[PDB]
Amino acid sequence: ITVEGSMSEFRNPVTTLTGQTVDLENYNEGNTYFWHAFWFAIGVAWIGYWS
Amino acid sequence: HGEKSQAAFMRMRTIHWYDLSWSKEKVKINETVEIKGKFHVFEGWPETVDEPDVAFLNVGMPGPVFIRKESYIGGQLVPRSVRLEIGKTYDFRVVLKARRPGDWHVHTMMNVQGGGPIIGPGKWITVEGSMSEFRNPVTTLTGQTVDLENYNEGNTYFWHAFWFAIGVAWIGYWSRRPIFIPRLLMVDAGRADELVSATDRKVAMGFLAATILIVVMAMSSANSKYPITIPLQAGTMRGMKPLELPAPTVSVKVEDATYRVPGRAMRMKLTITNHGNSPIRLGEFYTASVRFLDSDVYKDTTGYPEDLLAEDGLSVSDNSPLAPGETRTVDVTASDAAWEVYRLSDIIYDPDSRFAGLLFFFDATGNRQVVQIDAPLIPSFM
Amino acid sequence: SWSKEKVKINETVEIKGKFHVFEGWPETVDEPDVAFLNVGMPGPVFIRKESY
Amino acid sequence: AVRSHAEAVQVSRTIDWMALFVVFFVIVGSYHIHAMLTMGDWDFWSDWKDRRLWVTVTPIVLVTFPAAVQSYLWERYRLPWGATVCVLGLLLGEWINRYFNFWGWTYFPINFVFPASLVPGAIILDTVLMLSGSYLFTAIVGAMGWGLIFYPGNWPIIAPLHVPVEYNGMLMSIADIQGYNYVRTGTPEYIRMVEKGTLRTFGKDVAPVSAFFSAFMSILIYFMWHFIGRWFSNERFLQST
Amino acid sequence: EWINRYFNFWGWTYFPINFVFPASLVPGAIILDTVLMLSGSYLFTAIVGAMGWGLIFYPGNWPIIAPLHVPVEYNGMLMSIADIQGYNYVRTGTPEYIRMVEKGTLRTFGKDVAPVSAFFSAFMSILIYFMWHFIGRWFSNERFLQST
Amino acid sequence: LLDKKWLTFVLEIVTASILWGYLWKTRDRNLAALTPREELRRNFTHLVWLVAYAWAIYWGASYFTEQDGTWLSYPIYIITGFAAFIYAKTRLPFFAKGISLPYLVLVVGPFMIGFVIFGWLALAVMGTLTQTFYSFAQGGLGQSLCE
Amino acid sequence: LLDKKWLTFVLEIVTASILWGYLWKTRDRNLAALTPREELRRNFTHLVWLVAYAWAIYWGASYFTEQDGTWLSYPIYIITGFAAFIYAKTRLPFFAKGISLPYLVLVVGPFMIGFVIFGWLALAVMGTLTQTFYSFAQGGLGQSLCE
Ligand SMILES: [Cu+2]
Ligand SMILES: [Cu+2]
Ligand SMILES: [Cu+2]
Repeated sequence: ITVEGSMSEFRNPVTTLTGQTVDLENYNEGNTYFWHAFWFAIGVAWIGYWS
Repeated sequence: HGEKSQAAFMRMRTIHWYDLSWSKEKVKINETVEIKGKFHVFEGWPETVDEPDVAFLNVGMPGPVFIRKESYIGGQLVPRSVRLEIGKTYDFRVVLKARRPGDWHVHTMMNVQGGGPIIGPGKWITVEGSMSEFRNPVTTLTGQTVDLENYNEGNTYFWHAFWFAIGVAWIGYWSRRPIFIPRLLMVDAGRADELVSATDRKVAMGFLAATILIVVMAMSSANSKYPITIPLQAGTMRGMKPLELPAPTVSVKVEDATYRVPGRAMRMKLTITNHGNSPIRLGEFYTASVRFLDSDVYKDTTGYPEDLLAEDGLSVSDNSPLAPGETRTVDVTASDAAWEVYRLSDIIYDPDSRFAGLLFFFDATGNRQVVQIDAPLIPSFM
Repeated sequence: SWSKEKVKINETVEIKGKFHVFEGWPETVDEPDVAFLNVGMPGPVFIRKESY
Repeated sequence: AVRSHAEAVQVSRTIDWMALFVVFFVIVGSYHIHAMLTMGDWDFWSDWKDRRLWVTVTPIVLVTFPAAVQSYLWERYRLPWGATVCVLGLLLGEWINRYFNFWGWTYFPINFVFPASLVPGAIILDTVLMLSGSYLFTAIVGAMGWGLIFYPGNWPIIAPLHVPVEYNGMLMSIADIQGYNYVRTGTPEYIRMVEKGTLRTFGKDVAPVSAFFSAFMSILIYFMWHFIGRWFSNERFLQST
Repeated sequence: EWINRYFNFWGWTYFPINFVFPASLVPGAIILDTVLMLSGSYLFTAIVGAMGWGLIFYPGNWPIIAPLHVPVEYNGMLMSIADIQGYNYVRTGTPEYIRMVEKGTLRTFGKDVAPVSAFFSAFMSILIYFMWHFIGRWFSNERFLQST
Repeated sequence: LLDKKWLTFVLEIVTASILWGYLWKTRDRNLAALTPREELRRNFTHLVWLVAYAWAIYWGASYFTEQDGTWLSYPIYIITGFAAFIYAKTRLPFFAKGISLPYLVLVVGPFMIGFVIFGWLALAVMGTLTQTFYSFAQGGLGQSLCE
Repeated sequence: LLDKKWLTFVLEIVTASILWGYLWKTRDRNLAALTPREELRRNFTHLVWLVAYAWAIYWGASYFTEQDGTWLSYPIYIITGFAAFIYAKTRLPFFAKGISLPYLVLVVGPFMIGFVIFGWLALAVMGTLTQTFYSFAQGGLGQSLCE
C-alpha cells in the first residue's frame, strides 16, 4: 500500500467522555516531558551537590 | 456478605441464579430448609477466572448454622467437586437442616477451581429453639447409628490428651533438674558427660520403646475395632446433566448501555425481535443478584429478598405488547437503590466495563421466556 | 477380534476393535488430548507393522 | 554480686522457668505461623485428613522447627526435648484455637476440626537425638521414625471416621459426611488435595508409599533445618547495622 | 530509556513519545539514598527506604499517567486514552493478550488494586534490597586470584 | 528483693514513640560504674521484657493469625520487641558496644511480618536466649554453679 | 604532561589478535625498576582503557540490546575489556603477580553475554574501581590527601 503526503498533516483526534477533544499525536507529551525532566533535574542536582 | 465486595463486572457475568425458592422463612431446630433454583453458567466467562471445569456447589452461611444434609444439581447428589459446561443451564436443590438458633443468611453461592467463591443472592432465615436439641444421626454400612455431633469426640480427646500427657511427662522429667544456665556452663566449660547418664538413657529407651509399642498396639486395636474402613471418597463428577431449555423465540441485541455516575439507574437501548405466535412483554431484568421488575407486567410471589427486589425499578419507555414478527427499539431503564447498596456502581473502578444479565419476557398466556444480553457498559457524567 | 491365535515368524497378526473414551473421565488423569495407541507385549516379540 | 549458694540456686531456677516460658511461647508462635501458612488446610478438616497428601506433606513441613530447636538445645544444654517442646506448643495452639474459635465463635464440631497428633514423632526424634547423640544418625533414623509413625500415630483417632456409609446412594466415609454436612464457606470440596486415584498405584500402597516419601523428604528437611537452626544459634555482635 | 525512546522508538519507528514514555523512579531513588545516609544503618535502609521506594513508585508516575486514564467511549466500548493509544499505534511484536495487566479477580475488595499491589511491591522490594545488598558486597571484594 | 512482681503484670504509633523515647533518653551513660549486684536486679528486668515479648508474639502470631483462618497484636509485639532491644542495648552491659545479630533478627523478623520465610526469623530467640544466659553468667556465675 | 588527550579519542577476530598480541608482547619485564612519576602517567592510561570499556559497554549493552527490543558491539566491548585486562596485568604493578577476581569477572561476564544473570557480572566494576583507586594511591597518595 502506497501512502502519499507528509507526516505533519496527520491527525488522530479523539473525544473523551469528560467532554474534550484531544489529539493523540501530542496529548500529554508536554506533561510527560515536564515531569520526567523535573525528576531528572532533581537527581542531577543531588548528584552535583555531592559531586 | 462476601457478595458486592467482589468486582461488579465479575459478579454480573460469572453465574446467574434465577427461579430461586426457599422452602421456609422461619424454622426450628432439626427442621429442614430446602433451596431450589436454576443457575446458568455465563457464556462470556471471564478469562481471569479459571473455567468451572472443577466446581463445587456450596451454601454460604456464617459457620455451620445449617448442616447441608443434601445437595443435588439436576437429579443426582453432588457432595464433591463437579464439572460445569460454559453456557449450559443447571438446576440445583440443596436441603439444609437447622442447627443454630438466630437470624442467618443462605447465599445461593458456589466455588470454582481458580476463582474461589461466587456468592449468589441470599435470604434471611430465622431459626428458633436451642442448640442442645439438635441431632445429626447417620447409619453406617457396618450397622450402627451414630450421632455426628459427638461421634469420636471422646476417642479424640482421649488420644490427644494421652499424647500431650506423655510429652509433658517427658519435658517435666528433664525439667525437674536445673535447666538452662548450669547445663550451659557445664557443657561450655569442657566436656560435660554428666548431664546425660544412667539411668536417664535407660528411661529414655523406656520412653522410645513405650511410644513405639503404644502406637503399634493402638493401631492394632483400631484395626480390630472398626475392622471395615474405606479411604476418603473424592474425585470430580463429570457427565453432569444440564437443563434442556427450549430455544428462545426472542432475540434482543443491545445498542449501547449507560449508567449515571454517581447514580442508581442503568439505562440501555434494546431491539427486541419477536417470534412465535404470542404477544410478549419484557418483565424482569436480572443483572447480578438484583431483580428489576415491572409491576405492570410481572409481580414476584416467590418471597425473593426485599433488598434485591425492584417491584417498580424496571421502567420501559414503550412496554406495550409486542406482536409476533414485529421488532421495535425501546429504551430500558433499571433504577433501584440496590444498584448502589450492593455496589454495582463500582464497575467504573473495575477493569472491564461490560455487563451481563437475563431478560424475562412474559405474554398474556402467562409462561415466560429467558434471553441473555451482554454489552459494554458506558458510564456518563454530564 | 484377533486375526490368528497361533502364528509363525514373519506372519502378520491383526487386532481389530472399537474403544470408547468414557464420558466420566476421572479428573486425576489428564484428558486424552494427546494419546498414543500402543500394544502391550513383554518386549518387541511382535513389531507393530501398522496401527490405524 | 551473689549472696550465698542456696539463693544462687534459687535464682538459677527462676531464670530456668522464665527462659523456658519465653522460648516455649516464641516457638509456639513462630511454628504455629509456619504450620498454618504451609500446611494448615489439611490439619483443619477430617475429610482433608486423607492418606496421600496429608501423610506426605505434614511430616515434611513439620520437621522444620524441631530440627532447628534440637540443633540448638541439644548442642547448647544437652536438653533432648526440642522436638517435643515444638510439637507440644503446636498442639497447644491448635487445640486452644479449635476449642475457642472453631467451636467457640463458629460451631464446627471438635471431632470434625480436631488437629493431628505428632507427639510420637517428636518423642522418637528426641530419643534418637540423645541416644547415640550424633546429629547425622538422628537425621537418618529419627527423621524416618517421625515420617513413618505419623500416620499410625493418628490412626487410632481417624479410624472411626473411615467407616463406610451409604449416604443418599453414594458411598461415603464418616469424615466425608462431616465435611459434606458442616459447611465451610472458604474451604470447598475441590480444594481438597487428597487421594483422587492414579493409574500408577498398585494395590494397598497409597499410605506406605506416601509414608516412606514423607520419611525421606523429612530426612532432607531435617538435615537442612539443623544447619538453619545452627546459623540462628550464633552469638554474633554486629558493630554496624 | 529516554535516548532510546527518542532515537529508535520515535526515530526509526514512529511510536509517539506520550505512548512509549518510560517510568519515573527518581523519587524512589532519592528516598532510598536519603534514608541510606540519614541513620546510615543498612538494615534501617532496607526496611524503610525500600518501603518508600515501593510505595512512592505509583504516585510518582501518577502525574504522568493520570491524563491517559480519562475514560473514552470508543466505538461503543469503554476505553482509556492509553488503551486507545495501544489500539491505534500497532505493535507487531507486542499484541494485546500479552498484556499482563489487571484483568479482574474474585478476591479483590473495593478500591484496593493499587494499594495492595504497592504494598506487595514494597515488601518484596525490601527482600530484594536485602539480597542485593549482600550480592553487591560480594561484588565489591578485592580478591586477587593466583590461579584462574 | 531482686526480681519483683513485674512478671505478674494512632495509639499504637503514639505508644511506641514515648516507650522508645523514654527508654532511650533514660539510658545509663556511666555503664562501667555498675556493681554486679544491681546488674542481676537490672538483668532480670530485661528477661521480663523478653517474657512480655514471648507473650505478645504468642498472643499475636498464634491466637490472631489463625483467627483469620477461622474467618493490633502485630504492632503490640513490634513495640514490645523493640522496647526489649532498646532496654538491653542501653541498660545492659554485654549488649552495648555492638548490635546483637540474633537479637536484631528476632526483633525485626516478626516486626516486618510470604510470611513463612519471615516466621522462621523468630527462631533467633535461641541465640537471644544463649546471649542472655551469657549476660547472666558475668558476675553471678558463682560461686555455686560449676561447683 | 601526565594524562594526554587519549580521552578525547572476521575483522573483530583479527583486531583482537593483534591488539592482545601487541599489548602482551610489549609487557615490561623489569616492573620493579619503575619510578612513581612514570607510574601515574602509566596509571592514567589504564583508566583510559576502563573509560573506553565503559563507553563500549554502554554502546553495546544499552543502545544495541534494546535496539532489538524496538525490532558487532558485543565483540567490540569484549576486545576492549580484555585489552584493558592485559594492560593492567602487564604494565601496572598491584595488578601483576595475581589475577584480580572482580576485574576478571567484569571482563568475562559481559564477554560471555538468560543474559539477566550475566548482566549482573558487570557490577564487578565496583571492585575494579576500588582496586584502581588503590593502584593510584601507591606513590601519589600524598602529600596532600589525608592532609
Ligand atoms: Cu451475606
Ligand atoms: Cu447467564
Ligand atoms: Cu464407555
